[PDB]
Amino acid sequence: YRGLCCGYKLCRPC
Amino acid sequence: PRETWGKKIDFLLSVVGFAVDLANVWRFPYLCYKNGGGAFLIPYTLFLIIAGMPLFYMELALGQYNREGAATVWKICPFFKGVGYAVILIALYVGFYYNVIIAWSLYYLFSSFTLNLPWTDCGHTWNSPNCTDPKYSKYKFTPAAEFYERGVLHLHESSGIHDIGLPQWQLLLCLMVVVIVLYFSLWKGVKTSGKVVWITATLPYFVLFVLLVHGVTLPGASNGINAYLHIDFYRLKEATVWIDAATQIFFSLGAGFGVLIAFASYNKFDNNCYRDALLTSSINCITSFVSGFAIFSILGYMAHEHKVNIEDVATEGAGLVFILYPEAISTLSGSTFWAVVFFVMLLALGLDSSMGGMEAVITGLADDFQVLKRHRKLFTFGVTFSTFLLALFCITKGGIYVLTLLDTFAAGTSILFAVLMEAIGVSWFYGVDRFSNDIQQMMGFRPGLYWRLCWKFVSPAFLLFVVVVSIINFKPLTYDDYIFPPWANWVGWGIALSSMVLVPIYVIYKFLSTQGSLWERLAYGITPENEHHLVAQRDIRQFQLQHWLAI
Ligand SMILES: [Cl-]
Ligand code: NA
Ligand code: NA
Repeated sequence: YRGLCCGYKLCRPC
Repeated sequence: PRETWGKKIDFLLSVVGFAVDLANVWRFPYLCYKNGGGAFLIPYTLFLIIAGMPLFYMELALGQYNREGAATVWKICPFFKGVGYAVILIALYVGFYYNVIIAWSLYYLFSSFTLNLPWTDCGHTWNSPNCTDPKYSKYKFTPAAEFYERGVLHLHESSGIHDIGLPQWQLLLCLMVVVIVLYFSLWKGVKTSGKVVWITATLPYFVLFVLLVHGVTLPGASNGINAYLHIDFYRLKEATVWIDAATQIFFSLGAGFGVLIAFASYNKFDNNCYRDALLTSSINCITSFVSGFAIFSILGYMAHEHKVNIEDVATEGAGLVFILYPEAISTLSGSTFWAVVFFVMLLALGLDSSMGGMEAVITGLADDFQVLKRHRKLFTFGVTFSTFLLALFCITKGGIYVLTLLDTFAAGTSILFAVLMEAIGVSWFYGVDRFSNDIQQMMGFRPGLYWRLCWKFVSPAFLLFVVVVSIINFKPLTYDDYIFPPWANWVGWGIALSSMVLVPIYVIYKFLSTQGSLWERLAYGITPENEHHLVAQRDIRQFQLQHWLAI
């Protein structure tokens, strides 16, 4: 998705 | 001698338990709903067929034939032993912060043994003066949102990563229980670890069935289900939809993380692992699709309650599980039975994945040093105690800032790079033709043309597409409305580079230690350890063009 950065186990608003 | 699984069913429940975790619940249904609805399953099922299963099949057959862990399995290509040390260190990094997430679930389970849930009113000592009785996903002044960031995390007392403070004693005590449970379930090998998964790998399925039966009865549940399985075929014209399914497949199967190779090393030699690769890969993906029905039943119920649209309620992990579900639970009749069963399911989901990751370090390292293999109880104490000590940074007042930094850089580009190098060595340097001769040695049937083509051309190309994309689509660290200082990004890249730099380093050490001519030191490092006698006979397979043209 656009505007959401996801890493392994959690996603943050970038 | 080497121990083996007590029963065949023990091996199957261990792989399923490690593969299924919170990522199958709090991430996948949100991605499916946001990307294309029912059309998101086309690129998702495609990457499973051509990339998810060939790598799953490859890793299970690697451990069974060689009977070695991740680090020491590279006796076939001695120049690649640095890849094994890269996956061991990465498995240690994840343990420093994944056990903290489990501690949150245990903290919520201990607060559910009452007739008044803590997250229902605005009259406690952790409440801001502006707490209001209940985009609903961004409001931070609700009873459920004030119990997570001000009652458990204690985030309001930290100003950033430059001042984190002392660990919280309530969260410290919950972390102690998790580590003690982890130690006693791993200190005796697989004779004890194979019985723990009889409960933890099956309990979430029992709860999920009960949650699904009751979920479809609540008012507004049909609206959430209809919006979950809508079809939008014009969303496949965007490149981001295909990248979203590519990263989900690789990170939700966990193939190449060093765990599956350790589990298969205790299997019998004649065991049929081709059947196991297809069965366990499908259960993981079917579980994700089924779980979306239960989640969107609650989301539709919440949207009907607040008289808003389904687009204003949908959330992702750590905001849907700890801030959203407790709010909907607090109105479901009993409101205490539902609270207990929900957080029991989360504990069963995460405990199997923590056990699998820690076994990849004990099995991998005990097979490198023989002294460690002779002291299993003392070595297991060292690994768990170090995890507990180094996880004290993530339970501080500013603990979520440290946890965010570790989550981005421990895995990602580093783990994608190590798996890419592992596939290159097995398929090309070792030889696909040799690999298929070993599978026929145990089972009696050769894999086939489709499997041989996916191991040598398709899987390496798929991995390379995800490595390049990850670097290009990188943004500086942030959390909510907090922007990390610039130096915090340099520290993050140092953690990621620590695992990656190990691969080139071992090549230099291996070359500079062995003696011989310039073209002799090169031949020893590419020949399997059990075939070193033919190096001096001037007949090396890898030195002829016919070897590299095999399909
Ligand atoms: Cl998934
Ligand atoms: Na799990
Ligand atoms: Na998974």
